This record gives sequence, C-alpha cells and structure tokens, in this order.
Amino acid sequence: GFLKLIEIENFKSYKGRQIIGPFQRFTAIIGPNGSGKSNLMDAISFVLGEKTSNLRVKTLRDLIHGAPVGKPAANRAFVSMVYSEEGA
Amino acid sequence: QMLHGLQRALAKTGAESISLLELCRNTNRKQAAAKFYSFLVLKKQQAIELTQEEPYSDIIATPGPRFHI
Amino acid sequence: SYKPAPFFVLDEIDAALDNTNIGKVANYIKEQSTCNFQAIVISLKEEFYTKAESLIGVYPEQGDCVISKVLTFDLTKYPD
Ligand SMILES: Nc1ncnc2c1ncn2[C@@H]1O[C@H](COP(=O)(O)OP(=O)(O)O)[C@@H](O)[C@H]1O
Repeated sequence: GFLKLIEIENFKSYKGRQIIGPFQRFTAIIGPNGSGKSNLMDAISFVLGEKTSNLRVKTLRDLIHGAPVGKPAANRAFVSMVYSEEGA
Repeated sequence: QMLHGLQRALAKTGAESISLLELCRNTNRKQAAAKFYSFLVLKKQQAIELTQEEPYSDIIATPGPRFHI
Repeated sequence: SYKPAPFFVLDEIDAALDNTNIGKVANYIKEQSTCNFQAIVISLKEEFYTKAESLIGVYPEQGDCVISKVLTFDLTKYPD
C-alpha cells in the first residue's frame, strides 16, 4: 500500500509523542526557513536506517532533542511508522 | 495591508475569533491560498494567535501582542 | 518503473524553475501518483502544492530551544 503516518519521540525539535497526520496519496510539508522540516525526512531515513553523515549530524548521540545546543531532552528516543496496505 | 484588513475585520464583529473559511467564502482557489499564506506569515511575525486542534477544521485567529489594535 | 518504492520523499526539486516546469512536474505527479505511487514533497513555490490534495503545516515555537508543531489542512474541497 503506502505509508499511513509517522511517530517521533525526542528527536530533532520534537518533544514527547505527537501523532503526525495520516498521509494521503500526495501531501506536502511547507514552512519558512529553519522551521524544522527536513528532519522529518531525516527520521524517515533513520527508521529505514542510514549512516549519520548524510543527516547533517555526527556520532548519532546528537540526534536527540536538545543535543545540538548541548542539553539533551533525555537519553531515550522512539521513532515509529505505520505502513497501511490493502486487505485492511 | 493584511494587518489593517484584519483590523477592520475584527471591528465588524468584535468576537475576537477570525475564521479563515469566512474570508474565502466568495473567492477562488488562488486568492484563498494567498490568504492562507497571509495568515501564516502574520503568525510568523508574532502579531496574531491562531488555534487549530483537530486534524481538519477551520483556523481560529485572535489578536496577538503586536496586533496594533 | 523498474523496481517500485511504496512511497516517495522529494526535497525541493522545484529549485530554480519557472512556473512552466513546476506546472509540468506537478501535473505529472498528479496524473502518475493516483495509481502508481505515494509521493510527498517539500517546497516553497505555491503552485507546486496548489495541485496537492492535503497539506501539512508546521509552526515553530520559541523557548529554551525550538519546538515544532504539526497541523493538517484539507485541499480536496475547492474549485478549479
Ligand atoms: N535536536 C534539536 N533541537 C533543537 N533544534 C534543533 C535540533 N536539531 C536541529 N535543530 C535546529 O533546528 C533548525 C531547523 O532546521 P532543521 O531542523 O535541520 O530542518 P529544516 O532544514 O527543515 O529547517 C536548525 O537551526 C537546526 O540546527
């Protein structure tokens, strides 16, 4: 089928658990500069798995919320997707 | 121009809640999208507070700190 | 078209284009996504996501650092 929606925890300006909306056949993510939007794609690649450098980040302990400043949100992060396919 | 248009839009009712869908009742797609981005950029300049809770509803706009009355 | 991917992510591919080329790619993805692939984009040029059927706004917020917030906007209830 396709990807229904994405769930993030303590990752790239995403405090706590927030349910991102369900994804239709063609949606879009729009916002001004520095709004924290490419990080959604970074999480998509992350749950798919890829080396840290292409996520404009090193050592993979900087990916937690608040880590680039220097004060992490916690030592604990979830990311989770739900794939929706036909046959219910 | 959009700030002053909201200044007269508030004074007509005075219910401190501006509907996005009301402003685009009698316009096409393009100007409706322009109005949506206008509310976006006015929210960016911290002049106005916009509320929307469920995934799909009309956006409620109320005067912010820099509303200029 | 050889090896399908269930869904797509597209970073700002309308980079230096004019209205004609963005109309080309938008019309292409409108006719082609509807029965082949899911595809999600990021952009700034309003015509590209004018053709979109749903929209994901994000508002950044101040504090000790930035906290971003999600809201969703329907698009398939509008004329022309
Ligand atoms: N964990 C984090 N907590 C807070 N701010 C962050 C975090 N990671 C990155 N940022 C900052 O958020 C800003 C928004 O950019 P980013 O999140 O990378 O996405 P985009 O490129 O879509 O704006 C950047 O200045 C970035 O340095």
